[PDB]
Amino acid sequence: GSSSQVQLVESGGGLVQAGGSLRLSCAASGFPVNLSYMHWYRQAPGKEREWVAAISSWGWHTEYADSVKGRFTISRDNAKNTVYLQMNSLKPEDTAVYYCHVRVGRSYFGQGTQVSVSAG
Amino acid sequence: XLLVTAGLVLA
Amino acid sequence: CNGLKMFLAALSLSFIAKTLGAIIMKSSIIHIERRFEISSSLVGFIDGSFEIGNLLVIVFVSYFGSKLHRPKLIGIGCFIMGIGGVLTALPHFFMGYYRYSTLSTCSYMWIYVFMGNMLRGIGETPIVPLGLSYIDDFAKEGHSSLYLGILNAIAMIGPIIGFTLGSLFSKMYVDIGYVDLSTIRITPTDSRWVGAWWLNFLVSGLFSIISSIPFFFLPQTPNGFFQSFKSILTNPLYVMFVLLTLLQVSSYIGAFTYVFKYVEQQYGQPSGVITIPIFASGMFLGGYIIKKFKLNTVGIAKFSCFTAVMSLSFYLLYFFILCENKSVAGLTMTYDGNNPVTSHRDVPLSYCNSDCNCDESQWEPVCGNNGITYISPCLAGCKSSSKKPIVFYNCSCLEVTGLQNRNYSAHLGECPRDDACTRKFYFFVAIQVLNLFFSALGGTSHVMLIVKIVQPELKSLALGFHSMVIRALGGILAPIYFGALIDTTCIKWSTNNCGTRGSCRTYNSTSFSRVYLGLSSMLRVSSLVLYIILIYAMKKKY
Repeated sequence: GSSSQVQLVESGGGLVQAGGSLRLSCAASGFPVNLSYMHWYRQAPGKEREWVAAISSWGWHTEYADSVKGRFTISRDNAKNTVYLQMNSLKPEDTAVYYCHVRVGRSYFGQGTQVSVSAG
Repeated sequence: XLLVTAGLVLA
Repeated sequence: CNGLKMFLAALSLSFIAKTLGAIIMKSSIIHIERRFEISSSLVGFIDGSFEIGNLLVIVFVSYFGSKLHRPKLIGIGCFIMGIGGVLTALPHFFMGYYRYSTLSTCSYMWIYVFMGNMLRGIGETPIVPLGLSYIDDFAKEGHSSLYLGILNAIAMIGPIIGFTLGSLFSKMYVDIGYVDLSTIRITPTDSRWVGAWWLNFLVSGLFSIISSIPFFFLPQTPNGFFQSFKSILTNPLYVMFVLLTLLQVSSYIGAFTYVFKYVEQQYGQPSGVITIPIFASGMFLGGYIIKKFKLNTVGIAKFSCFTAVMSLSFYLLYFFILCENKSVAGLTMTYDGNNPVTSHRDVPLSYCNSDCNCDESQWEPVCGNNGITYISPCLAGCKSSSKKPIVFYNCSCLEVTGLQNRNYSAHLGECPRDDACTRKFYFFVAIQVLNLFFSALGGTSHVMLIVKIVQPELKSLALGFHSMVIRALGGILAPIYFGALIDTTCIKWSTNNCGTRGSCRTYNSTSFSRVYLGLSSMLRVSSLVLYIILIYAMKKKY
């Protein structure tokens, strides 16, 4: 792996209405992120980084938050090398920006787009 | 030395 | 330096590395257990992985390594130890952030660590037989026991560095260098704290790599398995000495594992500035007695037997310095303060604490002004309590002849005994210092005799098989059977939240003293009998 650092880019952010569904993805470029746990945090306006999801090296062990449990889903894709975040049965408390995190050696964070939801 | 184990290969 | 002293410098550095690796393994186990969220059986399997990986390959490397380039294989093994030390700290580097979140009135990353322990087992394989054979085959006659005393003295530097770096690296957070330290809400006294366990294994791994550096720059000379194993095993003096040193080392291991619990039950003190230089001076003094006096083979054997006689002669004086039985209500006598009990199993309740509806299995020791310890403040009759000072007011389970002041003013914890057996505790630690000094004068003779008993072509195989018996049946099963014969004398069993095997809180101190001194004393007496048989048959042979 002849690379400088790990670039994290995420996709699938946008506007949702009521208790709908959404599908986020985060692909990593650079060093191989296959051995690394890959995390998904949440930044609300006016609060710090709330932890939401985590996925293992092979996706064997899944960690979920106690506030969002049973409705979120995180998975891997080793050939595409992209983590997947299914998000169903929405609430208005999830109006935030969602961040992608990997730790190949040093901590790395993503850009993140708005995962703002509507109230209905 | 202290300790537990022994040996005496250590301590 | 004539080149061979460079090998002694490299072997001292490798002994410092392996002692450091053992102290870092025994020190940072609770941080690994809290961080990886694994159970007690899983973390015990991690802790026993090192003994599995050492014991699987010790006899094959100690046989096949003696014919080959010995310090190159010691450097390869120390490099394998460094690779395992880096690999143990490697699960910190890619799992992300660590996440952590009584008045008494009347998840699969650990296999990395497992493989690192197996690699560190290989890292403790080739050092102790092969290079010691390289000491005996190439140093001058009589100088080898002085070198053994020197390297066993320098190998005590490693636990000091291990204690200092373990305490210093357990002081700060596990994620130092990644987070802001002002955001941490927890203390090192908090139950959710995880210290920097990875820094311990990183210093251990890199110091093992630097100890693997100078072995490749040393020359080879300064100037079947089954038939050889049969020739080792059918030697009667060797297998008698191995069973002898197994009994003596098993007595040492079952002694010093539970000395501090014996202090906590018998002499009442909770649990080494002077002790480690005493042990280092004992090893160097024993090496200087073997070097200076020009002792032969049976002379070294009688010197080890004389140190065993001297150590047992002070070891048998532990029986006469016993303190009295502690006074506890509900375990050694009834709650009312009048009548003893026949047994501690399912004691009846008294009239004073019948109204007190607390848990009888709950353990929180208190004592009154009468010197009788109570197992809980609810069963002591104390109904109100104050705060930084400790006071339990209006206790009703202390029956006297109408004294008004003798109904309150009780603190928590086990309050200490009389001043008559504090001096006996000082006598106990002085005689323990003398016994450990005579065990250090025993010391290098156990290693030094083996290379003179067996054939000169099979010294490393004899050292490997002796390491198998000493590390296997002494290092593992002997804490199990001393644990069984010590925990058979528990008096208050703790009801755990999960199931059985809870740590019992207090003991029956005379019975636990009798069994703990008796099993180790009978083991040392049978070992001394096997010395007397060994001296008689060994003078018959020589």
